[PDB]
Amino acid sequence: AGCLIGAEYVNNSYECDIPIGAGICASYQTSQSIIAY
Amino acid sequence: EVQLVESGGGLVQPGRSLRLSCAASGFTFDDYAIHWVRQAPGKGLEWVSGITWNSGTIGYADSVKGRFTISRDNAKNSLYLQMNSLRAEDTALYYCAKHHQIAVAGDAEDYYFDYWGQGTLVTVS
Amino acid sequence: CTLKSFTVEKGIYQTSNFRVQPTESIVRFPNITNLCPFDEVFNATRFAS
Repeated sequence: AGCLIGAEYVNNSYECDIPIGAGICASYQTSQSIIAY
Repeated sequence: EVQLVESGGGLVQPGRSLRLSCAASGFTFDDYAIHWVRQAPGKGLEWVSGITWNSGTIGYADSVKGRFTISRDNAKNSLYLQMNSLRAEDTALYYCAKHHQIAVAGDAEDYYFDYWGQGTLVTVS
Repeated sequence: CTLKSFTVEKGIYQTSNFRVQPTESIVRFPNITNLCPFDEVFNATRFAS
């Protein structure tokens, strides 16, 4: 969907919280930082 | 090919004025020098004057300074010569000769005739 | 600034558009050929009047 600068990509699967695009969804989980899954 | 038509000439009284003309036909009247050179009957020739490709006087003889005036016309493609104060020693066949070289910018001063005409009998008596 | 409020919610908000900007200038034209006849009109030999 482009270049996502500011969040890491965890290898886990959760429910979509913020639709990023092309199956990527961002959330704010736990230290607290935006993740991508 | 080259047709240098010469006009002007006849019987005039000593001291009058006249205008001779030489018209070119066949080549371009922008890159060739043209000279007027008289020729006495059976007594050789004598160079009168000449003009280069542009409007430029090259000089005269030691007895025609101040009396003759040569001019060029690139609009009508003709070389004109006005004569003043004609004397008894001015009876000759004035020939209109051309130049062979193209007269490039940077060269040496060396002009020579390539084509000749017929001449006009300009008698003064 | 785009939402016109000091309270953003949770989601994606389109704010602007990236645009890489130039870093130079190029003015290209062909070679020279067939120079104009200015060498015999400014560097002539003799004039008439």
